[PDB]
Amino acid sequence: GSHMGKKTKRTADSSSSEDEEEYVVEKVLDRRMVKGQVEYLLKWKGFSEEHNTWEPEKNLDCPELISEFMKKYKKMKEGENNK
Amino acid sequence: ARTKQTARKSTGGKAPRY
Repeated sequence: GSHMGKKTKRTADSSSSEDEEEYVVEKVLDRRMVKGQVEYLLKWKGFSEEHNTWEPEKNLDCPELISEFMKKYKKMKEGENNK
Repeated sequence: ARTKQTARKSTGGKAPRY
């Protein structure tokens, strides 16, 4: 077994330019479901809760944010302890 | 430069007749 006949195929776009267009999320704020669809309040770079922006689960690309959020929220609401 | 996962505001929405 020896290396013979190698192949290479890569694709990339050549767009050398920078401009404000995309927005980055900071963390989850609140959660609410409407029209059989669950949405989460996400904060975009520069944007504040004042704008009250909601994002669908499908678009939600940050599960960890919810995992931890539930931890804090749980304490807020009065429930029961279980192990 | 961009490294962290980032996307634009809301994508994925068909515009049906009904």
